[PDB]
Amino acid sequence: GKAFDDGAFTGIREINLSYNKETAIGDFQVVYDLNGSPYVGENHKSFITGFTPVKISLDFPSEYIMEVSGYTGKVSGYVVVRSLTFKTNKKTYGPYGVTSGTPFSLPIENGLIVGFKGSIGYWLDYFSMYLSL
Amino acid sequence: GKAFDDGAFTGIREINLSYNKETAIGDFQVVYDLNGSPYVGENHKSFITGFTPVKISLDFPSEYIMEVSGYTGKVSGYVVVRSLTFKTNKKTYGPYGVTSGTPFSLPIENGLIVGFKGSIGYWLDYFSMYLSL
Amino acid sequence: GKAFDDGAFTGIREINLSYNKETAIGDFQVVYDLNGSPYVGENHKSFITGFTPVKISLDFPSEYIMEVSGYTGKVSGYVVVRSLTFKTNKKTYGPYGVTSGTPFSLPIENGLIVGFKGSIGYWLDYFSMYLSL
Amino acid sequence: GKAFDDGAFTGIREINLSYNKETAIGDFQVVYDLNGSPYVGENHKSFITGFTPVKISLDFPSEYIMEVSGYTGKVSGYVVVRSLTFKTNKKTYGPYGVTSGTPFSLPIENGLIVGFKGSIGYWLDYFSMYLSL
Amino acid sequence: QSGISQTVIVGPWGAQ
Amino acid sequence: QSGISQTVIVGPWGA
Amino acid sequence: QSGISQTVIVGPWGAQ
Amino acid sequence: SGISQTVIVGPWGAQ
Ligand SMILES: OC[C@H]1O[C@@H](O)[C@H](O)[C@@H](O)[C@H]1O
Ligand SMILES: OC[C@H]1O[C@@H](O)[C@H](O)[C@@H](O)[C@H]1O
Ligand SMILES: OC[C@H]1O[C@@H](O)[C@H](O)[C@@H](O)[C@H]1O
Repeated sequence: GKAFDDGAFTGIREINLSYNKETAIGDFQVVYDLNGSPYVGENHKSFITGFTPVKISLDFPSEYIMEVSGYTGKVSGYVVVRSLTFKTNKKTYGPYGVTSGTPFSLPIENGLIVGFKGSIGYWLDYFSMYLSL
Repeated sequence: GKAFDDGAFTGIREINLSYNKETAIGDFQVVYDLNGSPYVGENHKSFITGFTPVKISLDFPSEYIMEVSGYTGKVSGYVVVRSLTFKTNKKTYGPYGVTSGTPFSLPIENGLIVGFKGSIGYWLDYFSMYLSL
Repeated sequence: GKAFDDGAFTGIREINLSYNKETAIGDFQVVYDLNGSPYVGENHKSFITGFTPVKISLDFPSEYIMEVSGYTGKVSGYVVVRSLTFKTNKKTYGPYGVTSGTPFSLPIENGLIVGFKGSIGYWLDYFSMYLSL
Repeated sequence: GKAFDDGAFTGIREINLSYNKETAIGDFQVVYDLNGSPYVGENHKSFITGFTPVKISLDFPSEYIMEVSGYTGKVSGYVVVRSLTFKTNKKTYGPYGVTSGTPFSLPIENGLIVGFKGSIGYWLDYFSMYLSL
Repeated sequence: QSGISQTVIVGPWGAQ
Repeated sequence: QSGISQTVIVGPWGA
Repeated sequence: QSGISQTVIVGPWGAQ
Repeated sequence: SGISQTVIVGPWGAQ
């Protein structure tokens, strides 16, 4: 897939993603906070269409990133991120996608998610998160 | 179980743990680095015996953990840490315990594990890691 | 004067300022690095004119500030920043403005200046710097 | 003189220093906090005697240093730290030494001093501070 | 808020 | 705890 | 070092 | 390297 790297910002305001109930996560885009103002991140798009879109609009700054969890698995021979769940201090957003394969979870006791990087082909191949105090 | 919190240090020199092939992880203790000298962290002991001791002696500072993975699962009705694996830039240590239950994995692209906290009863109930640049 | 706060970025690419030898720093504007892209900070302009403009272009990312120094003094009954000097691992930029009043110096052994905040009226009243690894 | 480097800790509980009202700062020693416990730092000593000792006992953790200031000057042909002042959120300790030469000031809007390094000959030649959130 | 240094903390994995 | 990232800030120098 | 600010990064989860 | 680092300000005094 096509690797992406948004880099580090000061927080998250909104997460826009897409999924397919038979496959995996497709699209991924973030509206970050940049020193008090919204900063619209680049839209990381799947090579294919047919996904259901979701908008996770956070009550920034009181609402924030307390856990990211999901599933990785095999889709048409590829190991990809099949589902994602974003859990805040206020609400649980998800699961989005297919909750099958191997789980992963990143709970946070102290600090914030301030950026995303990874790769997207037909689906979200993998991802990493920038963490800061 | 009895909660513990080692706090933060400048690195990891050694991890001393115990496990039982039938149950879960027992004892847990860390020799940290503190400004270029070793610092022997408190020994966090299980309320029971019958564990196989393990010493993970790191080639500090050139060898450092890049991934911590394992399994969480039910043992006698309690949700505990059943297995642990430590992956460094030089070697893989583990798995120690039972590779049964819910897998978890914490790979690190940038930064270091500099401390551990958690709780131990009959078994290691849970753990968290301090991360620093 | 008018308070300003650029916030935190990935680094510094350019510093634009102005000064007058009889008074103090007039203008202050920074071109930061934001995850590999230049990000033009807001122009913090003096309420007045008659300043000598200065452009400090850094060879980012190899070149970075290792010391900020200067002088504060009373100009027209206000305590302001009369002079600034920026030293990098390459060269010394400045002094810009007369070297008179109370000196200040912020040398850095490890870490980077990642942002500026402060206040500008007729002249730069004061400033602070964001530091990060 | 002889370089020293305490490294990084989790806070400051006490500063033990010595000064001569006609020369400069002599001895310098810090009782650090290390994850909720006192950690007695090494006593960095002058190669000469005749200094007046001073104990700066802080009400840790509610009390913490917000500003370090002082003077650097020439004593017997050597540029040394002639005076030091420590301002906490509760009180001002100092000036200790000689208020002569070139002033310096490190005010902190956000973050904490977590360590000291420097050099001592007959007097404190220089010092640096570790800052952390 | 206090004179105690802070660090990023990830977890817990296991109970609770 | 807040949703805004923090950074060490040194200063101010001036007024 | 370099003029580029650093941040803790966790992952990747998925392929590799 | 496996050694954590910290921001360091200074040195003030002899250079
Ligand atoms: O997303 C799954 C796959 O999608 C394909 O289009 C791409 O060529 C692969 O490298 C992988 O990314
Ligand atoms: O480790 C599993 C369990 O062990 C018990 O001894 C303890 O009382 C429980 O709280 C739980 O920790
Ligand atoms: O710059 C010096 C001064 O400039 C004035 O215009 C302003 O009213 C003052 O508050 C102060 O900023």
